[PDB]
Amino acid sequence: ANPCCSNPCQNRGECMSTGFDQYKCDCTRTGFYGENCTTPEFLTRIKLLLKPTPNTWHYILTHFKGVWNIVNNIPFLRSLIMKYVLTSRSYLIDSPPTYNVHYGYKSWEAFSNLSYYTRALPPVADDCPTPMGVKGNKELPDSKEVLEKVLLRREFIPDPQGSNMMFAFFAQHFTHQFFKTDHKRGPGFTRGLGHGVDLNHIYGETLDRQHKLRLFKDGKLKYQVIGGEVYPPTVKDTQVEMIYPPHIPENLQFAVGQEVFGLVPGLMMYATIWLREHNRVCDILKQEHPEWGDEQLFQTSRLILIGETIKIVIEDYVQHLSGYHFKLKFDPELLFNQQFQYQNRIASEFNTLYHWHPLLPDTFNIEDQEYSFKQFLYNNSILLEHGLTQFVESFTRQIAGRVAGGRNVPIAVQAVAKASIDQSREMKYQSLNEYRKRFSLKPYTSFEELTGEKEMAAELKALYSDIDVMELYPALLVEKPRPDAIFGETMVELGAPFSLKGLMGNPICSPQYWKPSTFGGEVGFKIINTASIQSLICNNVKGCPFTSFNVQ
Amino acid sequence: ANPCCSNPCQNRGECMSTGFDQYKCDCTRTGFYGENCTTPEFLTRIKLLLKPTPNTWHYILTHFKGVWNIVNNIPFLRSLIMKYVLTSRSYLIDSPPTYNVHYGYKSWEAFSNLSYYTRALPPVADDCPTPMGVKGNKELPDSKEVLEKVLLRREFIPDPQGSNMMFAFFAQHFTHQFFKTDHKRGPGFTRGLGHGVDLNHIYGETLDRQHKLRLFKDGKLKYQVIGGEVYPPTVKDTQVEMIYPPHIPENLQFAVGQEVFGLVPGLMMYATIWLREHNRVCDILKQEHPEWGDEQLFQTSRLILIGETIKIVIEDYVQHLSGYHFKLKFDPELLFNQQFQYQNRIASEFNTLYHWHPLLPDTFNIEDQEYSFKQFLYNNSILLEHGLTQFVESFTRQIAGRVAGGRNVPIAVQAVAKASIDQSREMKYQSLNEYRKRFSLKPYTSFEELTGEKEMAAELKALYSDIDVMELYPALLVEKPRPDAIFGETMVELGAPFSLKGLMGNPICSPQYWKPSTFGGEVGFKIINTASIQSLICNNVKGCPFTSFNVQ
Ligand SMILES: *[C@@H]1O[C@H](CO)[C@@H](O[C@@H]2O[C@H](CO)[C@@H](O)[C@H](O)[C@H]2NC(C)=O)[C@H](O)[C@H]1NC(C)=O
Ligand SMILES: *[C@@H]1O[C@H](CO)[C@@H](O[C@@H]2O[C@H](CO)[C@@H](O)[C@H](O)[C@H]2NC(C)=O)[C@H](O)[C@H]1NC(C)=O
Ligand SMILES: CCCCCCCCO[C@@H]1O[C@H](CO)[C@@H](O)[C@H](O)[C@H]1O
Ligand SMILES: CCCCCCCCO[C@@H]1O[C@H](CO)[C@@H](O)[C@H](O)[C@H]1O
Ligand SMILES: Cc1ccc(Nc2c(F)cccc2Cl)c(CC(=O)O)c1
Ligand SMILES: Cc1ccc(Nc2c(F)cccc2Cl)c(CC(=O)O)c1
Ligand SMILES: *[C@@H]1O[C@H](CO)[C@@H](O)[C@H](O)[C@H]1NC(C)=O
Ligand SMILES: *[C@@H]1O[C@H](CO)[C@@H](O)[C@H](O)[C@H]1NC(C)=O
Ligand SMILES: *[C@@H]1O[C@H](CO)[C@@H](O)[C@H](O)[C@H]1NC(C)=O
Ligand SMILES: *[C@@H]1O[C@H](CO)[C@@H](O)[C@H](O)[C@H]1NC(C)=O
Repeated sequence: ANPCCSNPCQNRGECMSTGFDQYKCDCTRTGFYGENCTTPEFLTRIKLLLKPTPNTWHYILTHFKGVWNIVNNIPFLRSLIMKYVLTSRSYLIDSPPTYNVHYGYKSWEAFSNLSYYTRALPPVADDCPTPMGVKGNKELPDSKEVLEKVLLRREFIPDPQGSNMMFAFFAQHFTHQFFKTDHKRGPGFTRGLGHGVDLNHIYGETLDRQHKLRLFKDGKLKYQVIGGEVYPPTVKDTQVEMIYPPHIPENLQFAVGQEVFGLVPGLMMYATIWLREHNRVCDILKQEHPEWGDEQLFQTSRLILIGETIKIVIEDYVQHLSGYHFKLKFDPELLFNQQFQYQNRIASEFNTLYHWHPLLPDTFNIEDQEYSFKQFLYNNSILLEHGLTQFVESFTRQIAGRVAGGRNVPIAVQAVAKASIDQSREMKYQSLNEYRKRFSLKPYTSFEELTGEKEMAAELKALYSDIDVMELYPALLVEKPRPDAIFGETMVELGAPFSLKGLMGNPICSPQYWKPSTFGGEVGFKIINTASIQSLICNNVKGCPFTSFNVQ
Repeated sequence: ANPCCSNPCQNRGECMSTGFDQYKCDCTRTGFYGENCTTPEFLTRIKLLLKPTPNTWHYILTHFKGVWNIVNNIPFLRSLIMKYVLTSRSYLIDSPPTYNVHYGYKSWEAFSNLSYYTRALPPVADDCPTPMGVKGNKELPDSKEVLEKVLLRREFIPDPQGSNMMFAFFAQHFTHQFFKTDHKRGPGFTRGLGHGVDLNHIYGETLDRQHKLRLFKDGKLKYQVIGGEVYPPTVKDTQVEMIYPPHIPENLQFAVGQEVFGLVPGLMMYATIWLREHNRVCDILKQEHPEWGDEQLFQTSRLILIGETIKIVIEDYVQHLSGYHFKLKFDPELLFNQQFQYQNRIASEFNTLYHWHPLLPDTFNIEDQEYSFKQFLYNNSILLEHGLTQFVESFTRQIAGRVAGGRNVPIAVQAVAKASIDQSREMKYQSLNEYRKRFSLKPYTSFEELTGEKEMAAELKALYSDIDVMELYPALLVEKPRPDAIFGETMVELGAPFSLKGLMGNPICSPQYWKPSTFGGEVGFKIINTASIQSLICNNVKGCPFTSFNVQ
């Protein structure tokens, strides 16, 4: 078998075979040399001594709030820190991208083919003795066993950071513009050829789909009026394809950019909000540009809403789950004097640690009503019944589950959680420890250290036997939560590089785009730089209800 | 009507309408302020004073050969200048790309849609009074008039720099991997979705086409043996589509990556050479990696040949036409400490100024034979007759015409030259002077200054009346050539940024790719770093005839 199967190369060295039973490690620019790139250079020895731990950084950013209250009001220093936050995370990601599910080596097929999710780590070779190379048994433990024992939800474990359902459905709505798996090809394939925040979940993946959804007047998208409230148009009125149970009434078959956003009314809520936001920016742009035609009013409104998205995600969405007292900042001009690639390819592993199944409640509580999963699914009549106002007010109050910590996956979606385990195996994922070393983390030495707890850790040791054979996805949902937080170390340290790269690696953040003229002047430019989840609801949702990603 | 038709904004400022008859210029990071971005900042005033002219740079690099002979042997200094050569040219190009033929403003359609050629300058609005904006008459002069008078070839004007037919057909073969116009859509559209050097003109634009051309054993491409000589396979044996006169025998219908390379036997020569080179590198990679399968031997051989191409282009191809005594250097490690986007998008204007029609001779001289255009076109039996050896030996001897200077377009291809004039008009190109200011050149003040001569300059003034209405493409072929050179100032200053960006903006030049493991070891890695047009022929062409881009 592959002499590279054992995963010998350390510190991001690359293993190439030099015979049937021989390998060589390429230690090019890894700060290490030696057979498996383990002998550190003198400057590397220094850096290794001087960088503190992720757990060290998290403590500082989650404490000393009073001194952060000072830092948050010193522009240069605030800009200085955010500059290091952006830069230091963005060396973890290969750009241009390297591997995918079919190529454990760099190739033009891997690079050029955009139908692929890329890969932070190359897939385990198909001729390897074990599913993880050389370690463990011939076959990995039963997914159903792992699922039931340490993953499935017994009693509801609420998020200590106080995440609500506004946060839950945002994450679902937001990330599904680039998490569009091509099931007809496999789990390692995406239909999101934009590979980032293009808002195709609002406008459409293709130009053909977009023109069906557009009104072709004043740059607006088509809509319908029900009960005096603005909602998306219908599938019959537009003939864009949507995924629905064939028993759904025609007037309830809404048509939006993403074809699956009819799944849950939570997605259709944001889909309605973000649609209203488009036709609001259009009105503002026509207010300043009466000379503009429909085509330019649309394209400009799109770029603005893209910036609005990134703005909200950083200073509202990421701000919340980080639990940082340091107040984040969406500002592309911090990267202009830095080496940064304005491009991004979505990774399979980033879609993997995004399966925040524990974030889903047991019932969906709206106004004075508790809906089961069976009642909520594909039921937009719920949305028409309460309206967006009562929807936001309710979802801002209902709390979401804890992702990390173990045993919090709602049993309604058990099959989906078991699929995440199965698909990651099918895509020949490397072990948890290999992904930790990949992101400069220290390999867990025991299952107990992973959980900071004895019960589940004993369950896991009976299943996997060896800590170096533990799988990535189940480890995330059981990892010892950070203190009073929603995630563990591995979730944040792996997901943060993937996230800030897809956001800042957007063409509108590049110096040639990041300028008032691109967005229709200072008026349109302001819309982006002052964007927030509160004003997004205040502007589009009737009555302007208070909203947040946190419960009061 | 559009207030920005007059092209008011200077120094790369962007024009935006602020009313039906009102405009605003965005002077963001242009080094200028004021109404049309013309008031220079103090540091800009300094740089403007200290920045030498392009003609100043050209004289230095084309003189002091003895002192350059010293510079060429001092690695650091040699690395130092090339670093400035790469960097200083690569700020002229927008990256990520901005405009295309349909969008004179930044938009997501312009950025995401890869079917478009991008645009250095946005197209003139469709509602502008004149085809150039506001200057000139209602209609531009007759293309046939311009063509016949100053463009068409009277007596053959040989290239002073001594370009041969090896250089002419290389340029045609090389640049046609990203110059694949989608005529079904229009001149502003490309079928080259790779938008760079992907060698799809050898392997294929699509994965489907590639698999038809591969042998699927040892990573090699399919071929046939005629007269003991290796040639491309046939259309019947592979069923890849090729463009042929349906009167062509079946054994003469060769199948290569690019579907039009059956046009002239000069293209079919390199297509045969570059095919032989593939199955030569495969044998070497199998020599080092007997454990490798067909798929990896192919993908690795492609990446190497990609590097081989870039290597040859810089240090042989660009080296020649530059006429520099300074010896160029293909070395990606010069950009690692520099801000550089490893991405590229092809521009309509770059395809325009690469219509080197004057480079084409009156007859095609092989061995002791002189072929007309009518005899050469679609006649591969010429290639079988003389073989590659006699093909290279002859083409290295035959000289090519002078591009700039005026009146050197062979009349046999006059319609192609008239198409270049027409297409540029159809694509709403801005004037010559607007493209010069765009690339920091000084606007020509008279037609004579442009020609450095009186007669063509008068014929041109009778046609266009005003120098600010002169078109880009005809200006290139009549421009006052540099001292005993093939081009004028505008050709080099516009084309050099476009070229070095598409070359270095290749993923294999990125730090994560540029390492021995990517190319199968140090044996494969050296193949790239030692690549040259001489060894490319020596290795693949029988007898190893001396070859160059210059006549002896
Ligand atoms: C990207 O890769 C996928 C998978 O290798 C390609 O999809 C295959 O395309 C061939 C071409 O005809 C088909 O025969 C296969 O059935 C396809 N397989 C799957 C799983 O889709 C895809 O064509 C590639 N994309 C590009 C642009 O080359
Ligand atoms: C890129 O833009 C071109 C031109 O706008 C698109 O081509 C058009 O596509 C629509 C979609 O159905 C067709 O109805 C038109 O006939 C096409 N016109 C031309 C001239 O080709 C193309 O689809 C766009 N590409 C992408 C990926 O969106
Ligand atoms: C300037 C103040 C520096 C304090 C740094 C905090 C160091 C303690 O940080 C600790 O790191 C541990 C490592 O696993 C974690 O388990 C703990 O949760 C965390 O408190
Ligand atoms: C060592 C410094 C020598 C200065 C070299 C530049 C001066 C001569 O350069 C001249 O510049 C003109 C445009 O600028 C061109 O028309 C001439 O052909 C070119 O020779
Ligand atoms: C899987 C994951 C991991 C981390 C984050 N956000 C985040 C974080 F939680 C801490 C520090 C930085 C960032 Cl960008 C996020 C949020 C997101 O970018 O969608 C997801
Ligand atoms: C239209 C054009 C302009 C310039 C060049 N090469 C070139 C040159 F001619 C002088 C200095 C640098 C470079 Cl990269 C070339 C040759 C090429 O890179 O294909 C074409
Ligand atoms: C790592 O290097 C050591 C010696 O430095 C060698 O014995 C070993 O085989 C290498 N690989 C692994 C996976 O340990
Ligand atoms: C949809 O929601 C409504 C409440 O508005 C509920 O009465 C109905 O039963 C739901 N549909 C299904 C199929 O459960
Ligand atoms: C440039 O600015 C001047 C004043 O600074 C103004 O009169 C003129 O209209 C502007 N545009 C052009 C094309 O000159
Ligand atoms: C093709 O070239 C051959 C010379 O090898 C010549 O005899 C023949 O006439 C040419 N074909 C045509 C159609 O002119």
